[PDB]
Amino acid sequence: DTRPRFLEQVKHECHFFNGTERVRFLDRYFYHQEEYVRFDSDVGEYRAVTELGRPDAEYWNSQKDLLEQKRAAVDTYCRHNYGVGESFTVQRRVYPEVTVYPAKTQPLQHHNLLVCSVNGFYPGSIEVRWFRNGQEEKTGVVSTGLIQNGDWTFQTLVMLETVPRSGEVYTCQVEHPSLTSPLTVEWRA
Amino acid sequence: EEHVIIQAEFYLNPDQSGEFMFDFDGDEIFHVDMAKKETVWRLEEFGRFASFEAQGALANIAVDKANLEIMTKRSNYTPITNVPPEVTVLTNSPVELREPNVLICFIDKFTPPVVNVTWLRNGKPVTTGVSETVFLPREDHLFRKFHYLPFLPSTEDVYDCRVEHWGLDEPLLKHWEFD
Amino acid sequence: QYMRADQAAGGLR
Ligand SMILES: *[C@@H]1O[C@H](CO)[C@@H](O[C@@H]2O[C@H](CO)[C@@H](O)[C@H](O)[C@H]2NC(C)=O)[C@H](O)[C@H]1NC(C)=O
Ligand SMILES: *[C@@H]1O[C@H](CO)[C@@H](O)[C@H](O)[C@H]1NC(C)=O
Ligand SMILES: *[C@@H]1O[C@H](CO)[C@@H](O)[C@H](O)[C@H]1NC(C)=O
Repeated sequence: DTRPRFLEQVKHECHFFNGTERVRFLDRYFYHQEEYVRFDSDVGEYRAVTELGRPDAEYWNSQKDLLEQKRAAVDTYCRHNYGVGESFTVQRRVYPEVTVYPAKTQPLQHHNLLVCSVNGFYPGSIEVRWFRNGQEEKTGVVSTGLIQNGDWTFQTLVMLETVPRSGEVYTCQVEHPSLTSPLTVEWRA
Repeated sequence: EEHVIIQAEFYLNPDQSGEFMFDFDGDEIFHVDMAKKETVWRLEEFGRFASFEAQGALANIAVDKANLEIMTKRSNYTPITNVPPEVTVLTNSPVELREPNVLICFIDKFTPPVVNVTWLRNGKPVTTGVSETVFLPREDHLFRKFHYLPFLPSTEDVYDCRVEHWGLDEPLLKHWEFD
Repeated sequence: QYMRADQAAGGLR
């Protein structure tokens, strides 16, 4: 289809600091990709982001009932929804499954790449480390980054560029809020 | 901060498409199906603890529909610029022969939120067992999308995620095959 | 245990 498209977006945002101690509420309006007016609980009124949203800022700021609704959103909307979903969102904990397998950087005879597959964890914050016989190797570590599977689980590959020796023991260490002690998986040649 | 909940909505002309969803730290809590007027929880366990009245969402899309007409006039009918997507194909877990797995097609950084996605195995459209997500919001206000295909790893099967978008001249094919 | 939606503000005109 060649016909031009026209897109409108609205985003009601709730930003939480230390639980529900400090809460920030944003009411943002977008034409295509461009925000043109927003309400911010730090201000208490609508403010035009671009000249396109100035009529809506003055029009909405003249409606005190509307403004009183937006000023109460941190209590009736943000803290409320946080309380409804905190059991399966804020407190969701899934520990990862850790798999180690060798690979090749280039078509070589021997393997020169140790992959540490860390799959299915939540939340996303995680720290993965490589050790060669109990000594951490910070050189030659390449990662795929934090991959979002889109189903409330994350995954990441952390690869070590190394030439394995006989009797060498590598171990991949994983730290995650779902764990109380570091998860380790070892690999030897 | 430490947690962000976003109620994201959009309306699109002339497609007359509307969406309403909740985002938590980048994951979808639920969305409302406009046709059935139902709350759809991303994980079915979510519906056992929380509920949502789906008509409040349609009332918002009705206002977003009216605001879009106002903003289109205000911008002198300035249309949107197509931003083509980045496409990545990957598996849910490390691949083992004849051990079940899931193919994930990640479509990212694109607008408008219209896309045609096709899973191909050996160059043929596959429909069995596929699933997808609604259009998910980005902080740069583009969109992201997920498509899934459970499969059994075999050395004789190759796959492709074919993505069409008005910002693309040719359909984007992202390949996957077993080592 | 219902999640509250926030109202969209109707623009001018
Ligand atoms: C998704 O596929 C549909 C169906 O092929 C596309 O819709 C058609 O586009 C042509 C012009 O290219 C029009 O003449 C038709 O009227 C459209 N509708 C139908 C039902 O055929 C649609 O453009 C594709 N979308 C993307 C993003 O590629
Ligand atoms: C975190 O919340 C507790 C609640 O009692 C509060 O005492 C504490 O000061 C908060 N943290 C900070 C840094 O304010
Ligand atoms: C639309 O056109 C009018 C009339 O020329 C002009 O005053 C206004 O600034 C234009 N706005 C945009 C967004 O182009």
